[PDB]
Formats: sequence, structure tokens, C-alpha cells
Amino acid sequence: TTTLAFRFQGGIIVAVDSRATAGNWVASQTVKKVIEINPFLLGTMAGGAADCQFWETWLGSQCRLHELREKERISVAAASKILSNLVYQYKGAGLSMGTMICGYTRKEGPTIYYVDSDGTRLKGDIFCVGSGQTFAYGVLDSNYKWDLSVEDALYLGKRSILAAAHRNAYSGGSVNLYHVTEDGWIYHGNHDVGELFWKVKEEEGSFNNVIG
Amino acid sequence: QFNPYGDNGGTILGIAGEDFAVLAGDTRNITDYSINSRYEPKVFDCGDNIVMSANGFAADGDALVKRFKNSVKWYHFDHNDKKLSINSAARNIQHLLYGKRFFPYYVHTIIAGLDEDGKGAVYSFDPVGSYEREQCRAGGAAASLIMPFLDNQVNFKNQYEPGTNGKVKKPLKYLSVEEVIKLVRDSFTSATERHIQVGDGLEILIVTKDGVRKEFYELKRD
Amino acid sequence: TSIMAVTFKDGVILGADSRTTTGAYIANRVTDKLTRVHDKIWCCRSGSAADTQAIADIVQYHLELYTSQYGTPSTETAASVFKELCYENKDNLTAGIIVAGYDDKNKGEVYTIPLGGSVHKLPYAIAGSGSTFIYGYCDKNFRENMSKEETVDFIKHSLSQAIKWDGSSGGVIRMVVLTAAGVERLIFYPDEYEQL
Amino acid sequence: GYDRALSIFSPDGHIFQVEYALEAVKRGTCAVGVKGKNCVVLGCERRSTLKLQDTRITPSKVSKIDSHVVLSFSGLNADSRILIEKARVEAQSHRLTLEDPVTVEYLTRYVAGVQQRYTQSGGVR
Amino acid sequence: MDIILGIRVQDSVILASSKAVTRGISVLKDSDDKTRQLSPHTLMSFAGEAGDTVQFAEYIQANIQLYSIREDYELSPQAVSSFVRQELAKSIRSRRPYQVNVLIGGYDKKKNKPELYQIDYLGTKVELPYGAHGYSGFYTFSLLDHHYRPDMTTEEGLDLLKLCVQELEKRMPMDFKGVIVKIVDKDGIRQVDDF
Amino acid sequence: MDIILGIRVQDSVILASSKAVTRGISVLKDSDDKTRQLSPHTLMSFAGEAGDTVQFAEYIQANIQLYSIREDYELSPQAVSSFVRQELAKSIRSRRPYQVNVLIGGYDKKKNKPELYQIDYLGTKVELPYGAHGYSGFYTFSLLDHHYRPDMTTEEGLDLLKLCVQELEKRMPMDFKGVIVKIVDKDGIRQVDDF
Amino acid sequence: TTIVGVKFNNGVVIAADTRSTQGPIVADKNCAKLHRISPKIWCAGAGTAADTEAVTQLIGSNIELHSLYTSREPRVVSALQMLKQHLFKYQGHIGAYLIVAGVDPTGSHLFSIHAHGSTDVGYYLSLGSGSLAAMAVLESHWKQDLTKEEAIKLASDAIQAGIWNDLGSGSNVDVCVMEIGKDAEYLRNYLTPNVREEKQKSYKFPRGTTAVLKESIVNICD
Amino acid sequence: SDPSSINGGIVVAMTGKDCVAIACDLRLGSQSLGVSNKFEKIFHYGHVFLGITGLATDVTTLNEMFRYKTNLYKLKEERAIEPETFTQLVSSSLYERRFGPYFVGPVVAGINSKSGKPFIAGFDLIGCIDEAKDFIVSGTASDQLFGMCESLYEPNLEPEDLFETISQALLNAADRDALSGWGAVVYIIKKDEVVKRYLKMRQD
Amino acid sequence: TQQPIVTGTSVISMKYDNGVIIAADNLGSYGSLLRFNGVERLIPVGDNTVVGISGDISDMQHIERLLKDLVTENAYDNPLADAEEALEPSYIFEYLATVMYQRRSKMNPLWNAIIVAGVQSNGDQFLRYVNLLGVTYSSPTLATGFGAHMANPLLRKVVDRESDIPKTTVQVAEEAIVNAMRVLYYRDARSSRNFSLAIIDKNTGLTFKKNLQVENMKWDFAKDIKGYGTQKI
Ligand SMILES: *[C@@](C)(CO)[C@](*)(O)[C@H](CC(C)C)NC(=O)[C@H](Cc1ccccc1)NC(=O)[C@H](CC(C)C)NC(=O)[C@H](CCc1ccccc1)NC(=O)CN1CCOCC1
Ligand SMILES: *[C@@](C)(CO)[C@](*)(O)[C@H](CC(C)C)NC(=O)[C@H](Cc1ccccc1)NC(=O)[C@H](CC(C)C)NC(=O)[C@H](CCc1ccccc1)NC(=O)CN1CCOCC1
Ligand SMILES: *[C@@](C)(CO)[C@](*)(O)[C@H](CC(C)C)NC(=O)[C@H](Cc1ccccc1)NC(=O)[C@H](CC(C)C)NC(=O)[C@H](CCc1ccccc1)NC(=O)CN1CCOCC1
Ligand SMILES: [Cl-]
Ligand SMILES: [Mg+2]
Ligand SMILES: [Mg+2]
Repeated sequence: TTTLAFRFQGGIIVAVDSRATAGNWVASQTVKKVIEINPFLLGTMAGGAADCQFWETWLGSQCRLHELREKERISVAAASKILSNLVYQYKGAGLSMGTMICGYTRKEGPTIYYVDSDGTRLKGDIFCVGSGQTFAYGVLDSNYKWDLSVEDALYLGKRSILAAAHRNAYSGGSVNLYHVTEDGWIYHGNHDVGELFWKVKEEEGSFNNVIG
Repeated sequence: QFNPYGDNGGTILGIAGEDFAVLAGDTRNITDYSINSRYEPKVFDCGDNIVMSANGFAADGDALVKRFKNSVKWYHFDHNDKKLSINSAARNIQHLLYGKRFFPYYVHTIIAGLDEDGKGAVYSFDPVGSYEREQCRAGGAAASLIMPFLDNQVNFKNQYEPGTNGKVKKPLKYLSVEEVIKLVRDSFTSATERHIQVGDGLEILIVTKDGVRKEFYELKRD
Repeated sequence: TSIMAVTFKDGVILGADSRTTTGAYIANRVTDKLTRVHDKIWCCRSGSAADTQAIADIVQYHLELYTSQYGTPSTETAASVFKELCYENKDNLTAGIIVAGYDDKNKGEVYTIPLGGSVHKLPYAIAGSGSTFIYGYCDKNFRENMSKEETVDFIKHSLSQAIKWDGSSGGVIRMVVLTAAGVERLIFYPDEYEQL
Repeated sequence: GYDRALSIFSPDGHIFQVEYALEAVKRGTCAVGVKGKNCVVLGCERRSTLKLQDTRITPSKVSKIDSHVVLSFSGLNADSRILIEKARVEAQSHRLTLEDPVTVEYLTRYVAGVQQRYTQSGGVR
Repeated sequence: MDIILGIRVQDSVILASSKAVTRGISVLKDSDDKTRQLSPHTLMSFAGEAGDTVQFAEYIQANIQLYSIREDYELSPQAVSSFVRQELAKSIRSRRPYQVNVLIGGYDKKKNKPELYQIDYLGTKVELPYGAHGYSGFYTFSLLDHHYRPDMTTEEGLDLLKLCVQELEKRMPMDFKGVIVKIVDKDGIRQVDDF
Repeated sequence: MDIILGIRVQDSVILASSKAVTRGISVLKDSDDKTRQLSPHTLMSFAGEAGDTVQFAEYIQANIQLYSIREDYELSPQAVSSFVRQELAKSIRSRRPYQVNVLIGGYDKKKNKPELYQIDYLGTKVELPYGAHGYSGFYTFSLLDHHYRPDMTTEEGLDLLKLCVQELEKRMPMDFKGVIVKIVDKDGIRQVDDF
Repeated sequence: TTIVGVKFNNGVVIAADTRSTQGPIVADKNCAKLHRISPKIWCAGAGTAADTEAVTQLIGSNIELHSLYTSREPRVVSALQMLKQHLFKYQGHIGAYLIVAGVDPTGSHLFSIHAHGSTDVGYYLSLGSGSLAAMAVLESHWKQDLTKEEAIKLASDAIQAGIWNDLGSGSNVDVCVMEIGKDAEYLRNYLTPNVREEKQKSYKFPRGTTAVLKESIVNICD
Repeated sequence: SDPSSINGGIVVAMTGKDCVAIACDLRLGSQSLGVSNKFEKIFHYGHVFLGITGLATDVTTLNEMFRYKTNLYKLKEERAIEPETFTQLVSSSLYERRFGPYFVGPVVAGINSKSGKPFIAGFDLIGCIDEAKDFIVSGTASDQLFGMCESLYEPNLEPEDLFETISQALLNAADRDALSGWGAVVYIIKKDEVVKRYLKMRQD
Repeated sequence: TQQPIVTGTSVISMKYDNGVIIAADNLGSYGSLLRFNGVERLIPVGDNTVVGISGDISDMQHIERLLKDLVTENAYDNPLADAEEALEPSYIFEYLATVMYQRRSKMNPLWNAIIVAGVQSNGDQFLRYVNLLGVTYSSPTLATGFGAHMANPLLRKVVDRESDIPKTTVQVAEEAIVNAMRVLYYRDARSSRNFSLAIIDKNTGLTFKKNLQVENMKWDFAKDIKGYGTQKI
């Protein structure tokens, strides 16, 4: 896996790949690594597929119970802490989860929380998670500015996953894009690396290491 | 030291059509280099037009199928004989599998049937409950042999339209039940040739709105 | 294996079962564990089949070369050559060998050579996994200067019991008789010895 | 454990133990709450049959549950301490998990839920 | 988590804590505040195993805040440090111990004195003029042995602290991304924004 | 030893190598040059096991210099890289292998082309437009995949290299104390003093 | 592997299956496990495939040189002695398990050799993963004074038992008959009871399906 | 630390009607890190073609070794080595290192210049010859290649059809393996002409 | 977590046209020591089922007691205990299969391999296997231990598939079983000559044969075998 999410002028970009592996065996190229918790909350998945999938859908149930009891949408901080406190109870049991809880509320604004299986919970503007995180960081950091447009930010997130999809063997398949605003999250499509790579290579003039 | 797991071999295969779905599996059961049975079915009709197979360690496989079948029964009791949809069955199975997260069922599970729009559906599970709906999935010992062939023939991967300079992809389309059974049979004969744990017999369960039909074919017994 | 060699009035008799195992599988049920290293010097082989064969072959070569130069070797000499191989290569060998021969001067002699490569001259010797079960029986029943028929019955009854209790022993009971008369091979089948 | 159902229904549909608990409140010293445009004021009566009191150390009638919420009461003084303690613990627990202090409605709902639990739990009044 | 330092001077306690949060070959964050305010005049920094550090710090924070509300009174730094030590002393013989090392810098209002306590994950408490956890101490202790004086001002303490950070930035293998510095005195707790 | 980078551009090869030498919890040196000139137009950088790195580099240097004197002729970068690979290929099946990874940047005077070879301790050789050894590659490869162009100038290559070092200084856990940059072109080898 | 050897009236016959495995994968469906040491001394090999081939070729080479040196036809005991002393020297690390058979001026012979260098004599022998299945047949049907045609039948039946019941063995049955006074006859693919059935579909692709980036003529000439 | 699956890669060979095809991927990596997308695994000595998968240093070393040996062969024999003979040379050379082997999966392909017969062969790391009428597979996606070849292959394919079959076998197998792919090359070999084609595949 | 101490070897069985046959030797081994010789490893349940057990004998005796108690429990408040509501082979098997899997799931297995042979009330043949792992399977021929490797190949030559069952008589089927027991005596080092054999027929019912012996053995050829290669004497 490679996943990322970064905060900018126009909200939050979230981008993930879709590959799933069992050792060197490519088991799937069409996995959904973004969980839609509610119209204002997203969750990213990296590590153990079952661990991430099971517990983040469980998180969505807990976030729903909150707004029934409190007649108010759960904060991104409170949502992320439910998950971090949960995995902390299991610490040492062997859970493998690298997640990011991304969303918008009135009191917080656009917010991203990194949450992993050994109990780490961090608020921040930029995170990349998964085995291909470093490859995404390389492209993302070197092109990141706060004043990116929604169009340029969407592309940078997409291009960063593509970079990791290319170099990291355990990342690939397709890119899933999301944009989180004050009005909620907006899906920006599934982009197959099979076509995207050559399209990006030709139009951008990058990837000169590859035989054109 | 006592090892609670074993490998019973065999391989399974699920393909989804437009208004149907098939779930196939070989009938060979093995341990190490010995054949236990040439005909031991591991693809089951679980009711509500859901077929299921849990391939790998047969004891865990049988336990899981048994528990799911029971889950279907109690779903009827508790919810006024409501039909368990394939998507609801899939989520239920995730909880069965993840319930034993720290002492897993050593199986690859596949279920097949029709979704609530009447379209063919195949769901596949890892041992601890991560699941995904797909048009296509092979599971078990010969999955690594069969799956890439399915990518090529069912989902038309790496196939481009002739003369288009590798620019236009071969268009996706649903396969007929006749064409799907051809791919299943050729997949299993190919797997039988090159994998020692696969052979003896092939049992296919076909699911349509009319019900669950069965077909059986001989495979090489060496 | 169950093996033994017994001196008696006219010379010496070697005895053995015929079972060779790989774990609990019987790789050979008609094995010949009694092997010639010289005309009237033979041995019983127990332990690793490969090691005991390799050793016996080398000893046979040594005694053949001895005979070409110095004439017929003594049974003691043969036991010394076995010992030398077993002792000097003790780290890499799993061989329990009983050496038995007939001289005209010394008559019947038995030497046993356990794992360590030590040598022990005895009136009779037992060895192999099945021998454990017949120490009591053999000690109580052995007598010196027995006749041929008495010694054959002693070995037959002894190996019969060893075979009965030891899973690693079985098949036929082979025997080799060493006397001034010559060399005689004997065989005894389950239907006879089992119901003793 | 002591299991007796003390709070139970009567023929006319009343739970006398709950209603007798109200009589204990009616006996207690008067407490008043008035909320203005930008404030709330909690007034409390203290009976004057007790002279030679030490007002420095005597438990105050109004208690802080958190830095932003207060609780006054009428009725059994010993009983109030148990509710106040539970409320204070829940206030810190809320800050720990939600990363935000309790709302006044939430804190009230919690305290009210504790009171209710003691009206249909065995062995308690 | 790696570098946490503490210096007690004449009228205050100064805590310096590294900003880096590293996992594997990636610095995930470079602005992490490795401290919690336990009470208006008591501050605790922490370092150790991921997850455990924050979980422990906040657990202590909740307990001290609960005490403050109950008694309408602030516990002394000595009292808080003894409470923290006991929790760690319980923890070390638990099924899964808290692998967390802490410094507790506080200003005792009754004594009008600053106090610095160093407590490791075993529950080993010591009151010190200056303290450090992890590999930091292997450089800073000898440095402070030389340059530290007991009658120093807060400003002198900050210069003394700069000398420690410079040495660590020169000789430490890992990039810890600078430090957040906080001062604890009679007026409470405040953060130095430019360090 | 940790970070060594290489970028081949239009008319030159640029090697960047970290200056830190760390042993334990101490940075022993912050001005270490992790490279040797094998010939006037061939430069080799190296990283790996302590002792092995320099011993191997100088051994290769001696052999190439011996060849140059014997034939009064400079070996091509391709020829030198093949010689180096074979030595490492011998080494990996020795009693104690050289645990050294190298980049060989050279300018072929007969072809008038810059050439960059990446060789690991196993004797795995590849010619590349840009290369890296160790954890550096996990950041720089994807970065260069995006920003690199084959027709870039030496100055553009240096800016591209600055972009790599900045990213490494941001996200790498360890402080590698900057890099020494050297350029290999038709005029030979020279060092950039201000980076 | 399944390999066997059976003695008869005027000679000896050996046989073998033709499956070569690589883990659970069938690498070669029709490999030759019968090896010629000399014209009338043949060898069936089980275990490590490279070792059986290498050791049989080496001893075969030295046997030929020995035959030329001594102006005599080679003997089975010479091959046996050379093989076992070689295998013993390597302490089982050369994983060759061999059934050595042949005819020579002394007569007809049948031996087995194991990797550690031990040898056995018999009228019927079996080695390999399917040796137990084969030996079961040999123990059930073998008798003294077999004819040529009876021994071939018994040997091939013993191999078949391995083919069907042992997952390590499969495909075809090779046989070599060594009779006294006659040339040895090597019967490659004596039985072929595992022919692949006709595929359901032809997977011949339309020309131009594969996307191509470059073409070039390769120079093989000088 | 499994030598055969550090760098990754695959080779496949097929026979057709009076022709042979040999193909390989272009990836060279270090476990998860993709390093090179130009690393070809097929070499040729005269008209004999050799593909080699496995540990990349040994791929390079063996190429250089067989170039060495086939060059001396040609000088002494005064003719080019044939596929059948070369296959024996490969087997001998690999088995020479029996207890310290090259971690490789070589594949020989070619047409005998005298008889005109198409020839392919495969080996394990210690030199066991695996001869085949139909196809040989090797590398980290060997399971996948076995599955693709066994289903897609049919005998007596024409060079143009054989190209499509071998290409689709390689591509779809590589896409199910993390350590294989990143480009591909296909050699179509006729009696006296050889065509080399680079395939377009997904680059992840 | 266990290790087996006193053990029983192969249990072999097969279906024939009217019923099933099952057999097992009378040995209780103690490692390589052939310790106990009067051990019955076939245990009848009612007049329609025989449970053959191999592996740990202490656990076998535990299973005997469970089956014995199952018959008692089934008779309670059951007027049709010897008729319509009598214990079926399928009931007995499923019970054991449940226990075996529960025990393996608690990491404390019954260290056995079990074959339940019998005839159902409707006349159908029942033959099914279960072991310490809770693994279950059915086949026209079933065998445990060495029997799986050596007996099955021989028994499958008689009944190779379902359609061969009606063509196989009790005479032919018993002959194959007895032959298989001889082969096991030749080749299994933890086997004995003495064994028991049970036939459950839908017409003639349960026939339990005790104190059978392996006979008609070939050993004569052993006399001709001399040395291990060269040796002529
Ligand atoms: C990238 C790919 C790097 O991993 C991403 O992180 C993705 C994340 C997405 C899918 C959420 N991660 C994976 O693909 C993840 C990698 C992984 C594997 C194992 C442990 C941790 C991380 N893959 C999986 O989890 C796979 C997903 C399946 C293939 C859909 N699952 C497995 O490998 C499973 C179960 C793992 C497991 C966890 C805890 C306890 C027990 C098992 N294992 C198998 O399927 C076993 N095996 C695979 C090969 O076939 C035989 C059976
Ligand atoms: C009785 C049986 C015991 O005292 C006798 O002594 C006989 C003596 C006769 C043969 C001269 N001994 C054996 O039968 C002997 C027992 C034995 C086994 C292992 C070590 C020492 C003694 N059996 C053998 O030697 C067989 C002969 C084969 C079957 C023809 N060989 C083996 O079992 C080999 C030996 C390897 C070895 C181990 C230790 C020292 C020397 C050699 N072992 C195996 O093949 C292992 N087996 C292979 C399959 O996987 C399961 C284990
Ligand atoms: C039956 C089928 C099995 O018992 C027979 O015994 C046959 C004998 C006939 C063919 C002579 N045996 C095999 O088929 C034999 C089984 C085997 C496997 C492994 C160890 C021992 C025996 N198969 C082989 O020997 C294959 C032959 C190839 C497929 C043609 N070889 C391998 O599987 C090699 C193992 C080589 C080896 C080295 C050192 C010690 C023992 C064996 N394995 C590989 O090639 C795997 N690897 C893949 C990636 O690149 C590096 C190599
Ligand atoms: Cl022997
Ligand atoms: Mg990738
Ligand atoms: Mg088979």
C-alpha cells in the first residue's frame, strides 16, 4: 500500500492506491482503501487488510452512535481517538494498521489525524502511509505548497500515488481520489495506472527512466 | 509440538455473469502426498441462492460453512423469514472469520449468487475476513495458476483491439453461462496438469433466479 | 536389528534377523546382516546399513591383502581392523559389529565392538536394538561348550524373543555356522520360530 | 449480593420509594437557580439552627464538577457527594476520550441517568 | 520520542523536548509537543514506547485534574511526582508495563521553590538540579556538571540549554528536529516560541 | 556511511555523498569524503560496512592506476565498472565478502558521453540516468522520476540534486551532515565547495 | 517418483513413472528416469533429479573406460560398487536413490542404492515417494519363476499404483527389459494412461491483440 | 534473504511451427524497491539463445561465462555451438558448482542449424535439464506462467500467432507478481531471421 | 499439547455391494517395543456400526467409554431405542467428529485417527474418517497410518470409484482386506500378525471376527539372497 492525505488552501486531498498483496503474490488490483464513514469523514487503510477493513467499518458504527446520542456529528479528533484507543487495547496482540482519519467540522475545520496500530495518534497537515510512503513523500514534498489550487492539488495527490505505484512493487492497480471541503467529501474517480502512467509520461514528459 | 493446522489441498473458482454466477471446485482431498478422497465436495448450497466454499484446511472449512449455514437459519427465525442478500451474507461471514482473528480459520472463502438487482455476484475472503466483490476469483492451491488466466479471459486484461496501436482496449462484456463453463473446465484441466494437489473431479454449482443447478466433470486421476 | 554370535564345542555360530527399517517402514524384510570378511571370519552388522557395509568392505580388502602377504589372519586380527576403523572414525560412524571366526588353534572366538570402538572378547555376544529384551534370557540359558544343535536352538529361541518384542527386528532368522568342517548357512522362517 | 427490589410499583401505579425520595428533597434546604443573559446564578439556603459552625471547612452547597460547570442540590447531603464524585469522574473521562469538556446537557444527562439507574436496580434505594 | 531535558534554576524549571516523531525511515512529524500540563504549576515531559507515552501522560493528567476539582486545591510537585512514580511502580510488574520515561518540572507555591523530578519507566524517582532521559544524558550531564550554577536566572538557564541542544545537534546520530522549550515558575507555565 | 546519490545529465555525471561518519551514539566526523578518483575521468563513491568501504575503494584505485601506467591509457568507465563488478562478484562468495555498495560516475572520452553505473555488494551492475544506494533511493528515485529530464545541464542537475538533499534532510531519521558534491565531465573531476 | 525393479526367468526388468516435481508443481510431465550406465546395465533413479543424472553419467563414463581397459563387458556389481562408494563419500548430500539392474557375463542382477551408500539385493524392489504403493502391488502379486511378459506386467502395475495413488508420481510408464543373450530393449512411454483431454476452447488470439512498443531484426550471423 | 527472489524477474520460452520464441520481463529491483527497468535477461551466443532468471549478479556472471566458453568452442570447433550441445554445457557448468550454486533459472532456446528442429530447455539452479516440446517457464512468477502457458498454448503455431500467445502468457503472469514486470521483451526466432519486440505493459 | 505413548497402527476398510468391511490388528505398541498384544481396536456400537481407532490407546479407551455412554443416554426415555430411534452410524460419527474438532480447537487433541464403518437404517453403506485435527472425509476405501499408503492402493484396484461398489461382493472385498493386512505385516514395523475383522451387512447384520492371523506368506525366496552386492556365499 501507498496512501496519502494533505491539507491545503482548498481543504484536504486524499489519495490511495488499490493493490493488495500476499507476499509477492498480487492478490487484488481493485481494493477500496478509503472508507466513507460519513459525508464529512473519510478513513484511509494500510497494513493488514482485514484489520483495517473490519475496525474502520466498526469506527463508522461508533461515529453513528455518537450523533444519535449527542444529536451532533462527531469531531475528527474524537473519531480518530476512538480508533486509537481501540487499537491501544490490542497493543502487542499483532494488529497491523496504518490509518488516516480525514474530515471537516465547524469547530475544527479541515483536519487530518494519523493513527497506527502501535498507538501513535498525530495531528498534521501532510502524511503518507504504507510501504510506498517514502516514494509518495518524495514527489509530494518537493511539489507541495499551501496555495495549490483544487485542480493542482488533486493532480499532485494522484501523481504522488503514481510515483509510488511505479517504484514500490507492493503498490499499484489504480488511484482513488477524494477532495474534502466544508460541504463534505467529493469523489474524484478511479484512475487505472495502466493508462494513467503512459498518459502522464507523454503529457508531463517525466518517467525518462522507462523505455518509451 | 502439536500443530492444529493442516493442508487439504484442492482449488476453487468463482465467476459472475450478467444474470448468473458459478462457483466451481475440484473434488480431490489430500494430505501431503496421499489422496484421502477423489470425491469430497467442498462447494455447498447454503440456502437463499447462496453457494459457498471454504478451501484450505478442510476442518476449518467445514466448521465455517456449518456456522454460516446456521447463521442463515437463525436469520430467518429472527427477521420474519427475510431472504439473506449476498451482500449481507458477505458481511456476516467477515464477522465469523474475524471472530477468530487470533486463531484463524485457515481457509480462502468464496461465495457466489445474485445481488438484489438480480445480477451475478462473487465475493472472496481472506482467512481473517477481509472481503471484496469481484467478477472473478480463483482460490486455493492452484489459484496462482488459474487467476492470471481469468484476468486475461474474463476481464480481457492486456488485450487490445487489433490495429489500434495498443490504444483501444478490448471492451468488457458479460459472458454467457456456456462460455463461462468452458473457461472453468479449461482452467481446471490446466491446473490438473501442472499441480499435483488438483485432479480427480470437477464440481460446478450454477446459480440463477430459478435456483441452484449442479454439473460434474471428470479430471485426471494421477 | 537383533544379532548375536555364540561360541560352542566345534566352533562358533553367528545369528541375525533380516529386517531393515526407515522409521517404521521396513525397507527390506530379507536382509543378510551376516557378512564374510574372510573364509572363516564373519561379522554381524547392526546400526547404519551404509556405515557397516562400508566398514565390512574395507575390512575384507585389508584381510585379503593380509592373506596375500602373511597367510590366513587370526580372528583377533580381523577384530583389530574393525576396531581401528570404528575407533578412529567414532564421530562419523554408527556401527555395532560382532566379529566371529574359526581358527584351528584358537577354535571359535567372538569379539564385540560397540559404538565407541572398544573391543570385548566374549564367550557369546548379543547386540542391536532387539538385544535389550533378551539379556535376561541369554544370561540364564547360555552354557559353554554346547553342541551344534543346542547352540542353534539357543540362538533361535533368543532371536525369536528379540523379534517378538522389538519392532525394529523381524523377518527370517539367518545363521552362519563356522567349524573345521567348513561354512554352513541356515535360515528359519516365521511359521517355525514365532510359535516357539 | 443484596438483591431486594426496593423500588417497585404500587396498585395505583406509583413507585413510593422514588416519591419518598422526593419528600427528602422537600425537607432539604432551599436551592435556587436563575440564568441571566450572559450568566447563571446559583443561590442556596443554609439553616441557622447551626451556630458555632466553621464555614471555612464545612462542605459548600455549590460544587464544581469541572472548571466550567457547577452543581447545587437539595436533599440528603451524603447522597449528593456520590453523584458529585461520579459526575467529576465522567467530566475528566469525557475530556480524555472526546478531547473536549462536557456540555452542561451531557453532564446533566449523565447524572440523571445515574439517579434513574438507582430506581430500578436491586438492593439499592 | 527521544530527547527530553530538564534544568532547575533559581526561580524556575525549564523543560526542553525534541519535536521529531520518527517511524521507520520516515520523520512523520517535526512539531510534536512531548508534554502535558498536569496542573497550573506542574508540567510533565515524556519519552519512550510509541502509544504508551501519550496514553500514560493523559491518564496522569486526568487524575491530577480530577484531584484539583475534588479538593479545589493544587497538589505540590512532590505529591504529583510521588503519585506518578507509584503508577509506574505498579506498571512495571503488570502484564504489559508502560515503557515511558518522564521529567516532572513544577513550582511549589507553598515553598516558593522550583522542583525537577526524573522518573524512569521502572518507577525510579530522583529530584535533580538538571535531568535527562535516553542517550541525551550521555552528553548533557557532563556539560551541565561544568557550566551549571544553582543561582542562575531563567535567561542564563535558557543559554545553558542552548549549549546542550547545540552539542546534541553536533554529536547525536539522529535528526531530532530541534526542541520545544517551556518554563515553569511562580506565574505558571509558558512556552518559548523562538528557539 | 549512508547516503550516496548519482545523477547523469547531458554532458556530465554528478555524485553526491554524505559527510557524516557515525559510530554508536556519536558523530565522529562531519567532513568525510566518501569517494576515490580511479582515473582522471572516472570517480567512484561508496557506502557500506566500516573499514571495508575504504579498503575496497583504494584497492580498486590502485588497480586502475596500475593499468593506466602500464598501458599509458585511460580505461573507459564501462571497462572500469565491469572490473569493479567482477571483484565484487568474486567477493560475495569469499570467506569474508566486501560489504560495499558503489556508484561509478565517469565521462567516456571516446564516446563523448557521461556514464553512471550502480553496483551493489553482490556484484549487481546497472547503468542508470540517476542512482542511489541504501534508504536514500526510497525517496530520491520517485522524486527524480518526476523532475528528471535527459537533456538537462550541469546546473539544472545540481538544482535537481538540491531537491533530493532537501527531501532527505526533511524525512530521513538520521542527521547525515550534508553532502560533498563532485562533477565528472570532459574536463575531468572537480568538487563543488559550496553546497 | 515411483521406480521399480523385477527379476524374471532369463533377466531383469526395471520401470519408472515420468513425473518431475518442483514443490507441488509438475515441472516435467514426461521426463526419462531410466538411465543407461552401459549397453546392458540400466538404472532407475529417484530423489534429487540432478544428482541421479550426474552420478549415473559419471559412473557410466568410468564404466566405459573400465570396459575398454579390461577388454570385457562391464558388470553390474562394478557399477554398484562405484556408485555406493561415491555416494558414501558424500554422506547422503548427493540425493540419489537408484535401482541398478542389468545382465553381464556373470548373469542377471538387481540392486538398489540409497543416498548414504547402502545397497540391497532382491528379486523385486521399489524406491521413491510412491514406493509404498508400488511395493504393496509387488508384495501382493509377485512370485518366483516369472516370465518376461509377466514381469513387465507386474512392474508396470507397480508403477501404475504409484501413478494413481501417489501425488509425487504420475503421467506415463517407462520400461527397460534386460534379458540374457539379447540386446536390452528400452521401452520409452510403454504405457500412456494420462493423455490430456481435448480443450473446450481454442485460445488462439486475433493477430494484433498484444500491444507492441518496438520492433527490430536481431543479428545472429557473423 | 532468499537469493532467487531478491531481484525478481521471469523468462518464458515456447515452440511453434519451424520457429521458437523466448521472452522476458525487464525489472531489476531490491525486494520492494524497483531499481532498473532496462535489465534484459535474454542473451545469445551465435544462434543459440539463453534466458536467465534469479539472482541478478549470477545472471550477469553466467552470461559472461557462457560467452567465454562458446567463443573458445567456436575457435576450436570452427563452427557455432548448437542448442542441444549448449544445453549440456549449461548443465555441466551449473553442476560444477553443486555445493555452492548460482541462484538462477536458465532457459535455452533456438533452432538447430543442421536439422532445422525447434529446441527449448530449462534448468534448475544445479543444472538438471528440463527438455520440453511445448514450453519452459522460469522466475518469480513461474506458477503464473505455468498456468498461462498450460491453458493458452497449442502446438504448431505460426511465428505471428506464437508471438501473441507467448506475450499474453508473460504479461498476465507478470501482472500477478509484485517482483516481475516493468516492461518486457519477446524474441521470435525463425531458421535464418530473428525479430525482437518490446511489449507495452502496465508499469506498476 | 500431547504426545502419544501406547499406540495402535493402521485401520483399513472398504465398501462392498451390501455393506462395509473394517479391520485392524491387535497390537498396542510402546514406541519400538511391541508391548501389548491383546488390544481390540474395533469397537461395535449397537448392531449396525463399528468404530475402528488408531493412535493413542489411552485416548482410544476414553472414546470407548464415550460411545458406551452414548448408547446408555440414547436409551433414556426412548421406547424406540432398539428400533426407529436407535443410534445410526451417521449420528455416532458426527458426535465423534464434533468432539475431535473441539479438542483440537482447545489445543488438547485426542491423538487418534478414526474410521466409522456401518450401515444406515435405509440400507445405505456408511464409511467416514476423522482424526486428531477434526479433518473428515469419505471414500469407497479408507485407511489410516501405513494403511493409507499401502492398503488403499490395493483396495482401490477392487473399488476404484462409486460404480464399482455394486459390482463388489463380500467374498472379494474380504479377500482384499485380508491381503492388505498381510502386506502391512510385511512392511509396517509397528504391526502384528494377529488382527480383528468386522463386516456390517444390510442383510446378515454385524459379523465380528476375532483372533484372525496373517497367513499364506512368501518367505522362501529369502534363502537365495546372499550379501548386499558382491558376496557369493
Ligand atoms: C500495501 C499492499 C502493502 O501491504 C497495503 O498495505 C495493503 C493494504 C490494503 C489491502 C488494506 N496491504 C496488504 O495488501 C496486506 C499486506 C499484509 C499482509 C499480511 C499482513 C499484513 C499486511 N495484505 C493482506 O492483508 C492480505 C490481503 C488479502 C490477500 C486480500 N491478506 C493476507 O495476506 C492474509 C491474512 C493475513 C493475516 C493477518 C493476520 C492474521 C492472519 C493472517 N493471508 C493470507 O491470505 C494467507 N495466504 C496468502 C497466500 O495464499 C495462501 C494463504
Ligand atoms: C536394527 C534395525 C536396529 O539396530 C539394525 O541394526 C539394522 C542394521 C542392518 C541394516 C545392518 N539397521 C537399520 O536397518 C538401520 C537403522 C538405522 C537408521 C538410521 C541410523 C542408524 C540406524 N536403517 C538404515 O540404515 C536405513 C537403511 C535404508 C533404509 C536402506 N537408513 C536410514 O534410515 C537412513 C540413514 C541415515 C543415517 C542416519 C544416521 C546415521 C547414518 C545414516 N536414514 C534415512 O533415510 C532417514 N529417513 C529417510 C526418510 O525420512 C525419514 C528418515
Ligand atoms: C519424484 C517425482 C519425486 O519424489 C521423483 O523422485 C523425481 C525423480 C526423477 C525426476 C529423477 N524427483 C524429482 O522430481 C525432484 C524432487 C525433489 C525436489 C527437491 C529436492 C529433492 C527432490 N525434483 C527435482 O529435483 C527438481 C528438478 C527440476 C524441477 C527439473 N529440482 C528442484 O526442485 C530444485 C531443487 C534442487 C536442489 C538443490 C539442492 C538440494 C536439493 C535439491 N529446486 C529449484 O530449482 C527451486 N529454485 C527456484 C528458483 O531458482 C532457484 C531454484
Ligand atoms: Cl544391509
Ligand atoms: Mg508497483
Ligand atoms: Mg498420482
